[PDB]
Amino acid sequence: IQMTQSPSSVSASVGDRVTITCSASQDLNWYQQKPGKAPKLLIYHTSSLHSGVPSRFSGSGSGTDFTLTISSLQPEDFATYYCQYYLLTFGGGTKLEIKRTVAAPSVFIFPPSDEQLKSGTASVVCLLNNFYPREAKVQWKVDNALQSGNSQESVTEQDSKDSTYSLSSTLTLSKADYEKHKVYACEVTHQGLSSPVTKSFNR
Amino acid sequence: EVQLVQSGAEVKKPGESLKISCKGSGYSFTNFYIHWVRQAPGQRLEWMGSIYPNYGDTAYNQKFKDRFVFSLDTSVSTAYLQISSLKAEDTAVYYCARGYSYAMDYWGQGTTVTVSSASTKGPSVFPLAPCSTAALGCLVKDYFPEPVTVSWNSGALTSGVHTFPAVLQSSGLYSLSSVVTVPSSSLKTYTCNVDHKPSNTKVDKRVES
Amino acid sequence: NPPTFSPALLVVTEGDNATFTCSFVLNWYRQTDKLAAFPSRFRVTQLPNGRDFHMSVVRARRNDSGTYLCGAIIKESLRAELRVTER
Repeated sequence: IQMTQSPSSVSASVGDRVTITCSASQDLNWYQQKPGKAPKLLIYHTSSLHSGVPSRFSGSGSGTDFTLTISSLQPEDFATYYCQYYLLTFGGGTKLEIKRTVAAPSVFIFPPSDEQLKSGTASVVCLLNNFYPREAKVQWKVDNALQSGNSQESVTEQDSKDSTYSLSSTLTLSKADYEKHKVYACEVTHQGLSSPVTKSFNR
Repeated sequence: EVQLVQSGAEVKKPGESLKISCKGSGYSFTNFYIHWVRQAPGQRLEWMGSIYPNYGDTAYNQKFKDRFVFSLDTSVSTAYLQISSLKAEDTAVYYCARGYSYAMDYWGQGTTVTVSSASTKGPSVFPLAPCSTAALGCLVKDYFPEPVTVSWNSGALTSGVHTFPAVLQSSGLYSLSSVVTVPSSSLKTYTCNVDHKPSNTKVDKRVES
Repeated sequence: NPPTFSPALLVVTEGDNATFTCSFVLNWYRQTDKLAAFPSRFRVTQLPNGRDFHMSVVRARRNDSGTYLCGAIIKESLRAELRVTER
């Protein structure tokens, strides 16, 4: 009773055919969920379409393998899809994103403000703007010392206009430790970049 | 016509109790199962359990056994999810769903549950500015609880604006950043409008390059 | 718009009638095995509104326990469970 949903993420264009698979180890339902919204039932009994589901969604099953197929992608179909079997159990989920060309991120760094420094805390922000694919890595360095555990980041949803992602990382230090160092930098690695890009400033 | 409406967001302390309501309309409430699903922030869906409005048939995922309890109100057509001995790991979005023993065909809009030791705190808005594309923004730091709305120039500026999802810091407070990319030649005033309803905090921050 | 089969769970005692409702040729199924059709112990009755149909099991037996559904021809409904407890 162990199901594996593959792949973890799919990138495709409007009009393509996408196949999502859920395979067991030894009927199935399919659900669709958009960011910040409740899931919707798509397929039940492996291949029956729920009320209101367009016919471009179809499911099939042969023993231990089950597939969800979307024949011609529409703009409304980009979301996360879950398979569910029966105790009920959902699969790992499959995020369907929009395909586009590789775009390197535009990197910016922001020093802490004088107003925040007067409160006793220093936050340093590194912006990665409009990149694709979503895989990106940010490394904070303070006087060539790699920082870990003192930074947090978040990524926006895929943009509705250019289908890119943006990332914002925040490095937070105390005012005392911030004043004892000079060079603050974030190094960005992305397959759209020829080499790791570093943006820095001097305190 | 088939609607499941859930109660509003819940902000509780570790160790308190809460009961989410789930009222179904447009169908005979006594003829369908009520399932409960939990989705932690940025995670997958996980089935918590189900309960039937008759005969006392309940099913529980072994992880949500003795600390999560399902209740029902047939004459008013309302389902209940009560959670006692609240813990910080219970912060998630909880869905109630109409359905059968094996499927969930109609879902409620969901209820966001936040459990933290932090209290209602207004945010501090700090500028994000450098020392031919330029970038500036605002840092909305240390507020509780969610959410915060951010606009630029009273909403007139929307293109190139990125408002990032908030992160939960180790102190139990949230932190958010919102940026905008403009031509370097335009540096011509940019002001972020931050609104935090639970703290009654409204801030307009001019970002100077 | 497939039909809707309810109640999702019906528990009756042996001897009484087990009545389901199918809302939408309409076929009553229990693989699927056809029980009755609109237009033995399995009878289908159309309700006054014409859109709902009573699917009753007259004098339900213990072995009638199982999963049931209705289909319109072949769009099927969800599966409801019937339990017949001993007496």
